[PDB]
Parts: sequence; C-alpha cells; structure tokens
Amino acid sequence: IPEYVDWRQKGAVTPVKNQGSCGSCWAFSAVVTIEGIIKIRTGNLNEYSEQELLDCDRRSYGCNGGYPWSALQLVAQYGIHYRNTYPYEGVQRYCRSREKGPYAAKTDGVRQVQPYNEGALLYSIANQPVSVVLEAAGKDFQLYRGGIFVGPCGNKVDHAVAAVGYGPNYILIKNSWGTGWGENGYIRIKRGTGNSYGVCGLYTSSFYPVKN
Ligand SMILES: *[C@@H](C(=O)O)[C@H](O)C(=O)N[C@@H](CC(C)C)C(=O)NCCC(C)C
Repeated sequence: IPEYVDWRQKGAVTPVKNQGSCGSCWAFSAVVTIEGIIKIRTGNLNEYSEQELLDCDRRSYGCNGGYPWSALQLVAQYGIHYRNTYPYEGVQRYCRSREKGPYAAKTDGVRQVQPYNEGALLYSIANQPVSVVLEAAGKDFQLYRGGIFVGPCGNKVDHAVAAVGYGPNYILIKNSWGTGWGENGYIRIKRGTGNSYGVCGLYTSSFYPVKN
C-alpha cells in the first residue's frame, strides 16, 4: 500500500458535517464509509442519511450513542436513503425509511478490521474509508486545532469517526464536529508509536462496509 492515502483527493469524501448535540457519531461515522465505498464502486459521490441510521438502527440508542457496526449492518440488510431525502435533524425520531421511497444505496456486508493492529487498519484505509473509534472526551482532543495529534489521551474510546487516509506518521480522520474544528473538520492522529491500542485507542474497534 502507498505511503500516503487521502480519499478526499479521489473524490470519495463528502463535506464535513456537524452532528450537533446528538450523540450520533456512530451514524456519521458509518455514513462516511458508505459514501466512500459507493463512490469507489460506482464512481458517484452522494451524501447518505445519518438521520436514517439514527432513527432506524434499533441496536443503537439514537442520540445516546450507538454502534458503527450495527448501522453498517442495517445498510447491508436494508439500504440507506440520500441525505436530501432524509435530512439530519439532530434528534432521534421514528424510522421513516418506508415513507421516503426506495433506498438509494445498499451494501453487501460489514467487516471488522483485526483490532489492535496498526498495519491491518492501514491496509483497510488504503482500500476505503473505515469507521474507527477513539477517546474524544479529553480536552486536548476537543481543543485540537491542527497538527499531528499525539494526545494526551487515554484509550477509553467514546467517539466514532472515519479514517479517510494516512501518511507516514498519521492517520487522517474525518470528524463530525463541523468545519471549524481541527483541520477544516479533520484530524491527523499520530501512528507508528508501537502502542497496540493506537493513540487515543484508535485501534480498538474498526469496521467497513463491503460492496460487491
Ligand atoms: C459518539 C458521539 O460523540 O456521538 C456517541 O456518543 C457514541 O455512539 N458513542 C459510543 C462509543 C463508540 C465506541 C462507538 C457509545 O458510547 N455507544 C454506546 C454503546 C455501548 C453500551 C458503549
């Protein structure tokens, strides 16, 4: 795999979103990987509905948090609508997929990246954007304005984001805290420290959609 990967340069990443006060990071994270893999397979970059996963993934807890892997399974089992059709409201409502016509996209499954393995994660990112989790509760993460982030942070992962690239010394992360945070909404987190958990627990739990 290459020394640098940046899925934004291959037109596979949509604009940075702001999840607002809702703990919907798991849905935002999942959607980034769906947007990425649909562009990779079909050549079209579309925005898909975080709100639909928020409303419809019964294994997750709406704005109280949830699981990127369960949202990803939902899109593989059923499908997902365009964001325009099912826009983000920042609050869990009832599942409205059936009121909004045919799904816009469907995936074929969900894979887990071997945890605690930097190389396995980089290999996955070289193929497509990946949903990853990290500890974002720390003030250093929250106040991040740029640079390669080394922490401090622990491994109490609490925040799903999407890895959309990497370099020799970082993994490039699309956050869902709006374009004012970090590097226009992105963070570069240091890699290659030998910490099996990854910086801020980044290697704890990583999933990506499969699309044939
Ligand atoms: C993340 C956000 O900032 O919106 C959101 O709070 C969330 O979904 N957090 C989850 C932790 C990640 C590891 C996905 C979470 O806490 N999920 C709850 C499910 C378990 C019982 C922890």
